[PDB]
Amino acid sequence: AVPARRTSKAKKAKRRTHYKLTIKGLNACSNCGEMKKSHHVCPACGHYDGKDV
Amino acid sequence: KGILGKKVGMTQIFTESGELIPVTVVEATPNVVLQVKTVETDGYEAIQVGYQDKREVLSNKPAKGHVAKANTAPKRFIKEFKNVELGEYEVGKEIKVDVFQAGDVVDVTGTTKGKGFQGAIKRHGQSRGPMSHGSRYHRRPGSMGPVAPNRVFKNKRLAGRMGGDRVTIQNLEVVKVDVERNVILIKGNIPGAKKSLITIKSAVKA
Amino acid sequence: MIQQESRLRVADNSGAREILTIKVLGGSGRKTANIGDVIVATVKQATPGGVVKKGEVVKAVIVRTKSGARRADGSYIKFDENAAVIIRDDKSPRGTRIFGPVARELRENNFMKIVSLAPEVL
Amino acid sequence: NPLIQELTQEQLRTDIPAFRPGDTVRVHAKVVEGTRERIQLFEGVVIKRRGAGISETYTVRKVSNGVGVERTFPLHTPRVAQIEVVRYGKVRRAKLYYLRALHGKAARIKEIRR
Amino acid sequence: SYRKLGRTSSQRKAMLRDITTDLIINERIVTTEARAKEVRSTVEKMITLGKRGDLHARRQAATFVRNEVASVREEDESIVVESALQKLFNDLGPRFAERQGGYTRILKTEPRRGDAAPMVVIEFV
RNA sequence: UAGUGAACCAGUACCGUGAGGGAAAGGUGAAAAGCACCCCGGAAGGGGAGUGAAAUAGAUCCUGAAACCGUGUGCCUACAA
RNA sequence: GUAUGAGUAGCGAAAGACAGGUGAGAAUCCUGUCCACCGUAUGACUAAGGUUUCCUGGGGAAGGCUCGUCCGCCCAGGGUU
RNA sequence: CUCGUUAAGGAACUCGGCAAAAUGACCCCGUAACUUCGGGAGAAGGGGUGCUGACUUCGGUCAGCCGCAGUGAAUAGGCCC
RNA sequence: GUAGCGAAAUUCCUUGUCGGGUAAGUUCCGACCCGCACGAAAGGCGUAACGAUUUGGGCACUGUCUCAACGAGAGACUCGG
RNA sequence: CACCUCGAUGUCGGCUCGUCGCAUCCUGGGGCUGUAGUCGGUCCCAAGGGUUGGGCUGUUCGCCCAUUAAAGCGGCACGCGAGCUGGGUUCAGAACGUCGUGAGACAGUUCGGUCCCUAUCCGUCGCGGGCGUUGGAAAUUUGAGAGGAGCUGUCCUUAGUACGAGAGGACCGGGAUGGACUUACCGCUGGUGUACCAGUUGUUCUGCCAAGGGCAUUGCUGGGUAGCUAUGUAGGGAAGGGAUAAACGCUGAAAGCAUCUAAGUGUGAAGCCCACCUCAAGAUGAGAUUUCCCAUUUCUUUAAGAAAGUAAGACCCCUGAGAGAUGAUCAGGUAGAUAGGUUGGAAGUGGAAGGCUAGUGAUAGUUGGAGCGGACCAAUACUAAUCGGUCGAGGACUUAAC
Ligand SMILES: [K+]
Ligand SMILES: [K+]
Ligand SMILES: [K+]
Ligand SMILES: [K+]
Ligand SMILES: [K+]
Ligand SMILES: [K+]
Ligand SMILES: [K+]
Ligand SMILES: [K+]
Ligand SMILES: [K+]
Ligand SMILES: [K+]
Ligand SMILES: [K+]
Ligand SMILES: [K+]
Ligand SMILES: [K+]
Ligand SMILES: [K+]
Ligand SMILES: [K+]
Ligand SMILES: [K+]
Ligand SMILES: [K+]
Ligand SMILES: [K+]
Ligand SMILES: [K+]
Ligand SMILES: [K+]
Ligand SMILES: [K+]
Ligand SMILES: [K+]
Ligand SMILES: [K+]
Ligand SMILES: [K+]
Ligand SMILES: [K+]
Ligand SMILES: [K+]
Ligand SMILES: [K+]
Ligand SMILES: [K+]
Ligand SMILES: [K+]
Ligand SMILES: [K+]
Ligand SMILES: [Mg+2]
Ligand SMILES: [Mg+2]
Ligand SMILES: [Mg+2]
Ligand SMILES: [Mg+2]
Ligand SMILES: [Mg+2]
Ligand SMILES: [Mg+2]
Ligand SMILES: [Mg+2]
Ligand SMILES: [Mg+2]
Ligand SMILES: [Mg+2]
Ligand SMILES: [Mg+2]
Ligand SMILES: [Mg+2]
Ligand SMILES: [Mg+2]
Ligand SMILES: [Mg+2]
Ligand SMILES: [Mg+2]
Ligand SMILES: [Mg+2]
Ligand SMILES: [Mg+2]
Ligand SMILES: [Mg+2]
Ligand SMILES: [Mg+2]
Ligand SMILES: [Mg+2]
Ligand SMILES: [Mg+2]
Ligand SMILES: [Mg+2]
Ligand SMILES: [Mg+2]
Ligand SMILES: [Mg+2]
Ligand SMILES: [Mg+2]
Ligand SMILES: [Mg+2]
Ligand SMILES: [Mg+2]
Ligand SMILES: [Mg+2]
Ligand SMILES: [Mg+2]
Ligand SMILES: [Mg+2]
Ligand SMILES: [Mg+2]
Ligand SMILES: [Mg+2]
Ligand SMILES: [Mg+2]
Ligand SMILES: [Mg+2]
Ligand SMILES: [Mg+2]
Ligand SMILES: [Mg+2]
Ligand SMILES: [Mg+2]
Ligand SMILES: [Mg+2]
Ligand SMILES: [Mg+2]
Ligand SMILES: [Mg+2]
Ligand SMILES: [Mg+2]
Ligand SMILES: [Mg+2]
Ligand SMILES: [Zn+2]
Repeated sequence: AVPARRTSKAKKAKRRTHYKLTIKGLNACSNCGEMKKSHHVCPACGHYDGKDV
Repeated sequence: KGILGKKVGMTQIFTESGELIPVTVVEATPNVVLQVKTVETDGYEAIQVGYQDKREVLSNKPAKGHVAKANTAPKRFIKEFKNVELGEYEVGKEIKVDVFQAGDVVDVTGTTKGKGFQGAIKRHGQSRGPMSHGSRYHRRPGSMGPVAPNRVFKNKRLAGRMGGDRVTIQNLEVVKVDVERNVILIKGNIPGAKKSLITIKSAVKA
Repeated sequence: MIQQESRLRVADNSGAREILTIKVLGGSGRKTANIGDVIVATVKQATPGGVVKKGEVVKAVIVRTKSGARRADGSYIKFDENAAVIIRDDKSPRGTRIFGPVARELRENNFMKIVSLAPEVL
Repeated sequence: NPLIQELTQEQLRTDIPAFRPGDTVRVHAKVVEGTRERIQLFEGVVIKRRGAGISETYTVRKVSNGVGVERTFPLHTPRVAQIEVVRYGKVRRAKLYYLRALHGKAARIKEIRR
Repeated sequence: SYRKLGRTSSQRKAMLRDITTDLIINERIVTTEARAKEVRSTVEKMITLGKRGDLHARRQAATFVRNEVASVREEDESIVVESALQKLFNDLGPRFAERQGGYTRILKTEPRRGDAAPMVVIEFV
């Protein structure tokens, strides 16, 4: 099977509506104040839950 | 008559005369009537019933306010029973398993276990194609239809999500009722996974 | 679970030794027959001097099967072989003697004569 | 599970002797041919035990009139008046399914006298 | 249940033994999320055997723990080599005699560059 | 894309066992004066600072169309064939 | 020349794990340990053919179906008695 | 797609037993029609196989032991009219 | 047109008729002979042995099927390249 | 006939999946009968459901065997090859009969012979996101509409009664139990069960013995938990209304009679609408009920203004399964049993290792229903669900009544 008709710019853009990246779970790190991912170790200060690790 | 409970599991019971019958154990902690609906206010007659007390942290201010009328803890399940005598029920009233008696005929409603994405063979019990003799057609859903419509008729059954449907089994028998343990033993097997909600009602056909 | 083309031993001296199933009577689409059911069968191997002889289309009742029966009390019975008895239209066995044990399910099916002749009813 | 066990604990029987697969047992199984009731003895070797609690069952095999026969009984069925251990056999496994193929001498089980 | 980790049964078993022994030796390692969430149970069961300490538990563990050098010292002017199994029963068992399970913890870290595989640090407490 | 196949290291590269077939590819600026130095970056590449009449002439370098891709938004659009 | 299909098919038979090191950057490079694979071969020699692909030191544009600090690649020397 | 298992039945599948299953090593017994007298023939159909003692003429035999199963895995004809 | 063979790799009528085999056989085998349109080196008839040859029957065997169920792996699915 | 298609619309049969027509094969209702009864014949209404398993042949067809209540007839590109098969018919080989002087050919046969395509759009089956539904939220709901289901045997009784000379043998009515189909579920019977238990061969490794690991289809072999499952179990098509079809009426004239019809009134089918099951307010006609939050701040403007903190609430994130391709759903996040571990069990396996005893030994007994024990059960914060962040109202107007 092959495309009977080429896809127009508008239809192509509509389909890609949901083809987007997302960034979730960022919040300030308690120890150093930098942004970190919740439930992850802070890459900057290497502290999690207020302790160095 | 009706009650809400949880599908505890299945076992078997020896009746008098020693016959062995499979039973489903359904627990029903006393349900509570949370609201009474009437023709005047809602246009139809029914009683709202709550079941399975819920931890407070899991409840909402609106939900707590809703159950305050009945003066009970938040309930995990809420369902409306129709075809009952409103005069016999009032907000805050309790419903216990003893509402039924052994040998009662009931309809049991549950939510069937989910199977997820399933093919046509399992989902609709269609026939496979031959597995040999050069066949390259084993578990496929058959022809989609004739040429003329230039389309596929609705209800051409195909693969999809199976289970998770509301199913009622009719004319089950209340084998035993244990008020102390809030248990009803119903002959047979009923839809749903263990710990799921189950609705018992007096059989409509009867 | 006896179906078409399934072969059974013969549990009597009617003359046939091994029969082959032609039909499972009792329904339009019925697929399988179990103990106490009647079948149409053909004799595939017969005793040289017997009454019933090879190639004859006969009726028979299944008296024991590998997949046996479930009793109301929750017990089960299973045998080591599938055997049938050739019978007349009135359920009377064609032979004079029955060999091997027989399942009690025949009584309620009203094969009383076979039950009496059976060396043992289980 | 605990709830189910409590409910079925009542009907659990108590006079069941301690037997295991490989022992010869005699089962006094009640039978009814109409109004009249009778005890028919099914004696044979225990081939299989499975299940738990009220659901437990056991299978007994005997060769009667040259044909092998297996009867499966609920362990706690009231229709079995008595279970009697005739002998204790020496076996090396829980399920004796191999015995089905064997005949006569090959099926013999050494007694142990527990 | 248990995770397949995209390996056949024997391959998954061999990899789990490797990682669990590596954790026994090093006491702290970096792996993927899934490997860590399986290794936690396996290594904690190994520690249970070590706590028991009898010969039966020793042999049961030997079935699983790899035959590797946990550490090497020089004692009395002689080199002393301690295997993974010996370290388990001599050090890790006595250390956790008091804890009732939960001998390991998992800390989530950044995803791996090559695959964006979520990475974790699994370490004894 | 013309003019020799070939304005340029062309009967070359490339293709084929071989005979043989056979391309693509021109233009900074008047003059390299071809961006010293500084800044981000491992570099690439940029932003300043400079050269220049002009750097959106920076070497993919004159002009720089259209397809195609993207940023911004004045109006419209989630009961419609 | 650039689209559409589409961020889709595919990424070409098989086991890798972890620690340490290197480095701007490491699943992929180095070292170590265990594990695994071939073993009338997936080992060791040779003829043809290839024609520098060999070694040493650098590099990470392009090539490598990912990555790359690495390579039968690029750069500079050297090697066949 | 590749592979393992499968109750009861056992070719009812199908154009067709296609595919799969089954047979498979060694030792022993035994082996038909027909025949160009060579064959047919590994026809067919059966039996034995592990371990430990004792004795062996060294191939056995006798005794004992274990398992569901002893060419205990891999590699080995399905046969007949 | 002899011998031999003959509804045949040849027979249209044709699933010829009869018999065997099957519960049931347009196929198969035996026989018959009105050979549409066999026939003697473009050989006739037969033939042990042979055949990944074509054809029919039987035993064994089985997921071929009644009628599908479960499990392992690769892809598919989600994420990064 | 030659109007579309020869810059390609794939041809028989089978399989998979059906759907439609009714000129109805069965079941339902009914009239006439050369209908005594049991059977029937013919015609009328009726398409709700059902309407088979084989032998032969490539077959369709047909014959045969054996069943069934019945084994309906047709249309849908003689439905269905980007869904399958490829046995037949149309390629190249070869052969027979036959025709031809011949190459070759069929007015015929016979053996063998490559079935490609990653789904863009609509369509179909499932699942999300957005926004709407006019303040913002959490639940429970009505049902416009829609889908599903719809079959049927045999036996007992009524009753050996009605009918019949006998043979034979009922309607109506009441019970029992099946077939096929189907909705669920794993307690039982079984299947599977590659991180469960055990036996066992070969080789290799842990230095050796002992005890184990690797590989050999999970090495093989015997069992087997959860889960998923049928052939296993339970249940369903029960009763009953409303309007009708054919048909039968009652009353009744036109037309003194007659007449089911004109007015008027009734019976009457597995059929139609309900009844039973499921989906269902995107039903933009966006419904209803209960509960919760509260009228904040700043600037523009009489603006249904703008933005910014919030409330009730929701989500991100994290631990998960009864859920699952991913989203989603649901159980939880220390206001904690969500998962892992740990402790104690259970299923399951079948008597661990290390010893001791007996035996020359293989091995057996014993310590001991032992040891092991994925998913199952119950406890237990030991580990991890930390800390946090984001979004989220202030409710327009007109006119009735108050
Ligand atoms: K310029
Ligand atoms: K624009
Ligand atoms: K392209
Ligand atoms: K594209
Ligand atoms: K390098
Ligand atoms: K079949
Ligand atoms: K032969
Ligand atoms: K043996
Ligand atoms: K061989
Ligand atoms: K002839
Ligand atoms: K001829
Ligand atoms: K015949
Ligand atoms: K031949
Ligand atoms: K050949
Ligand atoms: K299979
Ligand atoms: K054409
Ligand atoms: K009639
Ligand atoms: K109909
Ligand atoms: K056929
Ligand atoms: K055929
Ligand atoms: K049709
Ligand atoms: K095709
Ligand atoms: K098409
Ligand atoms: K389209
Ligand atoms: K070994
Ligand atoms: K090895
Ligand atoms: K099993
Ligand atoms: K709404
Ligand atoms: K022991
Ligand atoms: K045990
Ligand atoms: Mg089928
Ligand atoms: Mg149309
Ligand atoms: Mg047990
Ligand atoms: Mg393996
Ligand atoms: Mg290691
Ligand atoms: Mg040119
Ligand atoms: Mg310009
Ligand atoms: Mg330019
Ligand atoms: Mg509209
Ligand atoms: Mg609009
Ligand atoms: Mg696509
Ligand atoms: Mg590769
Ligand atoms: Mg070799
Ligand atoms: Mg080199
Ligand atoms: Mg180098
Ligand atoms: Mg690259
Ligand atoms: Mg099977
Ligand atoms: Mg079997
Ligand atoms: Mg057939
Ligand atoms: Mg067929
Ligand atoms: Mg074959
Ligand atoms: Mg072997
Ligand atoms: Mg013939
Ligand atoms: Mg004939
Ligand atoms: Mg000739
Ligand atoms: Mg001649
Ligand atoms: Mg010749
Ligand atoms: Mg991707
Ligand atoms: Mg014309
Ligand atoms: Mg065209
Ligand atoms: Mg009609
Ligand atoms: Mg046949
Ligand atoms: Mg067609
Ligand atoms: Mg098509
Ligand atoms: Mg001629
Ligand atoms: Mg012709
Ligand atoms: Mg061939
Ligand atoms: Mg089960
Ligand atoms: Mg269970
Ligand atoms: Mg040893
Ligand atoms: Mg719990
Ligand atoms: Zn920090």
